[PDB]
Amino acid sequence: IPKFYADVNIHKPKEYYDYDNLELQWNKPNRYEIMKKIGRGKYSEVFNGYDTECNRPCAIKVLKPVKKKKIKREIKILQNLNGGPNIIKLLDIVKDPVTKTPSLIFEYINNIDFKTLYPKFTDKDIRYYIYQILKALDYCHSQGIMHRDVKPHNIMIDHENRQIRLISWGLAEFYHPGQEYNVRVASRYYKGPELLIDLQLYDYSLDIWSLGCMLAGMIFKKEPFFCGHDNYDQLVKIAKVLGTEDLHAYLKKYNIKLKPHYLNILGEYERKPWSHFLTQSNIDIAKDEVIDLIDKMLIYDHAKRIAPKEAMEHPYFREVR
Ligand SMILES: Nc1ncnc2c1ncn2[C@@H]1O[C@H](COP(=O)(O)OP(=O)(O)OP(=O)(O)O)[C@@H](O)[C@H]1O
Ligand SMILES: [Cl-]
Repeated sequence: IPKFYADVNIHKPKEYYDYDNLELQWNKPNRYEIMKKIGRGKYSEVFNGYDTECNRPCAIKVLKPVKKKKIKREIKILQNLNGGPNIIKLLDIVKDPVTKTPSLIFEYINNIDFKTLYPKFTDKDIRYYIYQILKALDYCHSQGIMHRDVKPHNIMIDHENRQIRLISWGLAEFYHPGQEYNVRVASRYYKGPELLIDLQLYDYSLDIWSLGCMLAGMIFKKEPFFCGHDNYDQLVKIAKVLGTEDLHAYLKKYNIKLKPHYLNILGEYERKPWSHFLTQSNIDIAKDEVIDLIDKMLIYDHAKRIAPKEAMEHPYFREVR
C-alpha cells in the first residue's frame, strides 16, 4: 500500500490509463528542420531540430519499428504529465507520409554529459537539482505514474539556464494496486531490490531507490554506486553495503523465497556505515544532511522508503527559493 497516491488511477476515468485504446493524430513532419544527431537509444535516434513555424528549438526522437503498444503508452504518459515541474514537454507527434516512420517532437534541453557536468557542480548545485528531480517525481506519482528508469542518463541539465528535465518516459507505467509489473526494467545499477528479488507488486517507491543510487553516486563521487557484474551480483553489491539482516527481514515480511542461485553467492554482511564511502575528493559535498537523506532512500523495504513529497521537506534543502 503506497503511503501516497495509491488510488490515483482508481478515481481517474479509464481513458486516462487505457493507452492501447488511444487514437493518435500524427502530423506532417515538414515544419521540423532536422539537424545534428544528439542521442542514440535502444529503438530511437534523437536529433537537434527546429520548429520553423513556431520559432522554437526541439529534440526530434525518430522511432525504430516498435509495437504501437509501447509508443501509445509513452505518448499517453507524456500527455498526462504536460506542465509538470521539470518534466519534458511533448510538443508534437509526427509521421513521415512515405516511410510511415513515427517521430516524437520534444522541447529541446541543451544537455552536457553528466560525466563532464556533475564534477563541475557545487554543494548548492546538487542541492537544487536533486530538489527539482524530487518535484518531477512527486508530480508523476500524484498523476498515478512510475518513471521506472531514473538514472543520471535520463536527467537533462542546461546548467547555464538552471533548466532541468526528467526524460525517457518509454519505460514509465501507470500504478494500479494489485497489478504485477515487469521486474525487467531500469539499469541494473539503479534497479531496486524488489526488481532483483522478483517482487512484481512494486510501486512508486522504485523511483526513490533509483534516485537514492543517483544521489549516493553524485555526493560519494562513485557512479554507478552499486556496480554488479550480473542481476544476482547486483543484490550482493547492495547487501555488502545495507547488510543482510535487513534483507532477510525484508524477504520474510513480503514472503519472498530467493532463487537456488542467490543462496550460494549471498553471504552474511554487516551494514557498512555511510562514513566508509568518504574520500579526500568528496568530504566537501558528502556532509551529514545529505547522508541522512541517502539513508532514508536506500532502504530494502520499499514501503519504508521516504516519499519525494517528504524528501523535499528534509533540512538538506533549505529552499526559501
Ligand atoms: N529533449 C531532449 N533534449 C536533449 N537531449 C535529448 C532530449 N530527448 C532525448 N535526448 C537525448 O537522446 C538520448 C536518448 O533519448 P531518450 O532517452 O528519450 O530515448 P530512449 O527512450 O532511450 O529510446 P527508445 O525508447 O526508443 O529505446 C538521451 O539520452 C539524450 O541525450
Ligand atoms: Cl542483467
